[PDB]
Parts: sequence; C-alpha cells; structure tokens
Amino acid sequence: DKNELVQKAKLAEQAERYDDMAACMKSVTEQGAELSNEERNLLSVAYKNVVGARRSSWRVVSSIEQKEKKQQMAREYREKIETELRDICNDVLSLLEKFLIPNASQAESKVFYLKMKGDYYRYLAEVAAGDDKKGIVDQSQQAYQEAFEISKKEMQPTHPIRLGLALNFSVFYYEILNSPEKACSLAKTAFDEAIAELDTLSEESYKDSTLIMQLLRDNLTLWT
Amino acid sequence: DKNELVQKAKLAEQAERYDDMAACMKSVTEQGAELSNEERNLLSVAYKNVVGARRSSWRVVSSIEQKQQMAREYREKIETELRDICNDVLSLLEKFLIPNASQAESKVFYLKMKGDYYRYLAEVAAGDDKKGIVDQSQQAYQEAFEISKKEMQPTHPIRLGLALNFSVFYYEILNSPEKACSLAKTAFDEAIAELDTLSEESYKDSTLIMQLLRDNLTLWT
Amino acid sequence: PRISVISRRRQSVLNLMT
Ligand SMILES: C=CC(C)(C)OC[C@H]1O[C@H](O[C@@H]2C3=C([C@H](C)COC(C)=O)C[C@H](O)[C@]3(C)/C=C3/[C@@H](COC)CC[C@H]3[C@@H](C)[C@H]2O)[C@H](O)[C@@H](OC(C)=O)[C@@H]1O
Repeated sequence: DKNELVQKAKLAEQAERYDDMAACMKSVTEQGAELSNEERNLLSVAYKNVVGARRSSWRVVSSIEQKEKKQQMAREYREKIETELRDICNDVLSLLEKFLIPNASQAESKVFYLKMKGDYYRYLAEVAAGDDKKGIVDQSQQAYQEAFEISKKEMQPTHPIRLGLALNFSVFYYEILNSPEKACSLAKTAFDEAIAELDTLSEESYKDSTLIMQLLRDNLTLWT
Repeated sequence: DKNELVQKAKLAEQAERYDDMAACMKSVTEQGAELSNEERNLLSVAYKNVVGARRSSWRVVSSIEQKQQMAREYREKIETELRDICNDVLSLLEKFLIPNASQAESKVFYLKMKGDYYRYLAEVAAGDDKKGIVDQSQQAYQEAFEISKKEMQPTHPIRLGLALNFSVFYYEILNSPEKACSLAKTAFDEAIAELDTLSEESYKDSTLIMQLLRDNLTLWT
Repeated sequence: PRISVISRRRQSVLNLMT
C-alpha cells in the first residue's frame, strides 16, 4: 500500500519524473503515519526538484524580461510560472503544518521538517511582491530560527541536517534579508564547529556532511 | 493572433517548459496554414522534447523491469503518455502539415516525422498492435526516401537526415543490421564524393550529419 | 569565483532548416 508508493517513488526518481515522485510521497505523508529517514529524503528530493524546475525557468524569464511589448509578454509567462510555483510551495507547506511537523518525534525529524518550512517560505519570498513579501520572509526566518535552536541543542555540529540548515538559513540571511555579515557569521560558526568535530571522525562515513561543509566554505570565500 | 504564439513558444523553449511550447506550436499549426521554416523547427523541437522525455523515462524503467509488477505498471503509465504524444503529432501531420506541404523538402520532412513518430510507437508497441504500427512507419519513411532520391543531392542535410533515421529503424525496430548498414553507407559514400561542390557552410551542415552516419556504423561494426 | 570547466548509444537526427 504505502510501500508500493515508496517503490513507485524511487521509480519516478530514476525516470526523472519528479512530479510523479512528489505525488507518490505526498500520498505516503497523507497516510498520516510519521515518515522514516528514507521516506523524508525522497519527499524532500521530490519536491526540491519539482519546485526547482520552475525556479530555474523563472530565473530565465526574468533574465530576458529585461526589455517594449516583448517585455509585456515575458511578464505574463513569469506570472504563469509563479502561480505554478506558489501552488507547489503551498502544497508542501500544508503537508508540513498538517502532517509532518505535528507527528514529528525525533528532534532530528522536526529539525528536518522545520528546515523544509523555512525553505519553501524562502521560495515564496523569491517571487513575492511587496505587500506580502515582508510577512512571507518572516514565516521562513521564524521556521529556520526555531529549527536552528533545536538543532544546536540536540544535534552534533557535523550532523548533515544541522549543517544543511545552517547553510540554508545562512543563504536566507544573505539573500532574502540582505544581511551579509550575519550570513557569514552563522555560516562561519557552523563550519568551524563542523571542522573541529570532523577531524575527530573517520570522515569517509560522512560524505554527505563533508559535502555541505564544502558548500558552507564556498560561500564564506565568496562573501569575504 | 499567430505571431504572438511563436514568440510565446520561444519563451517556453528558453524556459525549458516543453509542454507549453508544444501547446503553442500546436495552435500555430491548427490554423491550417503551411508552416514557416522557423515555425516548423519550433514544432519539431517542442515535440521532440515532450516525447523524448518519456522515451528516456521508459528506457530507464524498462531496463529496471528486466532486473516486479510495480515496475511494469509504471512502464505502462509511461507508455500511455507516449502514445498520446505520438498520436497527437500524427494527427497534426495528417490533418495539417502533410496536406499543406508543397515543396519536396517540406513533404519529405513531414513524412520523415511521420516515420519517426511511428518509430517511437514501435519502441513501445507490444503484442498484436506492433505489426500494424511498424508498417505505417516504414511506409512513411519509404515514401519520403523515394521523393528524396528524386529531388535531392546526396549531401542534402534532410536526405542525409532521413537516411540516418531510417537506417536506425532497420537496425533497431526491424532488427536488420544488414539493411541498416547498407543504407547508411549508401547515403554516406555518395556524400563524400559529391563533396566537391559544397560551400563551406553547406559543408558544415552536411559533414555534421555524415558524422552521425559514421558514428552508428562505427558503433554497428 | 569558478565558473569554469570540470567534472555509448546510437544517433538520430531532427533536421532544422534555414
Ligand atoms: C541517494 C538519494 C536519496 C536516496 C534520495 O538520498 C539522498 C541522500 O540522503 C541523505 O543525505 C541527505 C540529503 C542530501 C546530501 C547532501 C547528499 O549528500 C551526498 C553524498 O551527495 C541532499 C538531499 O537533498 C538530502 C536527502 C537532503 C538534505 C536537507 C533536507 O532538508 C529537508 C538537509 C541536508 C540534507 C540531509 C537530509 C542529508 O542527510 C544521505 O545521507 C545521502 O547518503 C550519502 C551517500 O551521503 C543520500 O545521498
């Protein structure tokens, strides 16, 4: 029943048919039962590629939405994508507020789901017009910050999820809040504590952690 | 009107939203008016990516179905989309593109499309339905192949293009390595010889396609 | 800022005309 969805989801993933993949994992979420480590990942990956396809298109339309009436045409399409994009974001945000975050048991799990929440509110702010932009920015930062505090308490500095959260909230400050110094500070801390603990560890078992840590310093370097 | 759609489809193309592009180019075609070279290319590229996306998914699923009912159902879910896309094109072909096609270049191109999209169906045709499907493909190709022999130079990119695709048909769909290689060498060896005439640019379009012919031959021997 | 380079089947062709 469920399990089949999880296999159909892995199938969709391989087919680069991500919209079916998210469709599958949404049904697994709506089972009502709290998700497994694997199942979450598939969910995050599904909707990340699903929202990402429209984010990429969006970045392209606006790139040529620079100008006369050809500039009017690009705008309507930019809006067409933005409606598709918001719908996806809202879809995930619902699953989170309704199914994922309440049933969340491990701190690891709610940090994960709270990071998702900040993320998809962040995508909304990327296309948000002035009136609700400031508010949309807020729900994200509140989600991150909550996720960020939980993570500092209960998850070791090299935990992939804590790191991913640091990187994402770091990007948030940098891009959405335009707070570069705050952005470096959060990223630099997260990285230095991660390095310090990873020299402890046999790193080969932590490729996903070292990968994110490499994303963190790439920004630190660019932002310096 | 119509000039808006062509501008709107090109936007879909840079936006990599190929379904919207096909949708728009579908409307420019359903007009009944014969297509502009620019318009045609855009129809062809749009539907190449819409159908191509499914073919890739399909090859990927079907390879994993070999290595279980879940894998099969997903393959069949893919195939139904594939079939829709193909028929959609074939109808547009029979209803709008081929009747309007005037010049030999246009009538061959739309017939090679017809073969191509019937070939894509043959990739997923199972059971009884396969025999009938293979036939309309080869008849489509063959008719184009004959007109082409009448009207085009051995180095003409469309003719060279028909040869390449129609060879694959033999190798892959009919499982005739011999007919397929025999045809590719025919098309290729004529080209090298005629390649005195060519202007540098023509030379480029030709050498490009000829390189595809030899690439398969290499792969096939 | 690196924006610079790093990191089997048979061919078929669509003909795009001038
Ligand atoms: C292989 C793909 C699937 C099965 C979907 O899982 C993706 C990956 O799933 C895990 O990695 C996660 C993970 C990613 C890692 C950075 C992958 O690292 C490697 C080695 O490439 C990227 C994915 O998005 C995923 C699932 C997501 C997150 C992000 C999600 O918040 C909502 C926070 C950081 C990161 C966490 C959750 C990572 O643990 C595993 O640790 C990875 O295993 C390896 C080899 O490191 C696996 O590649």
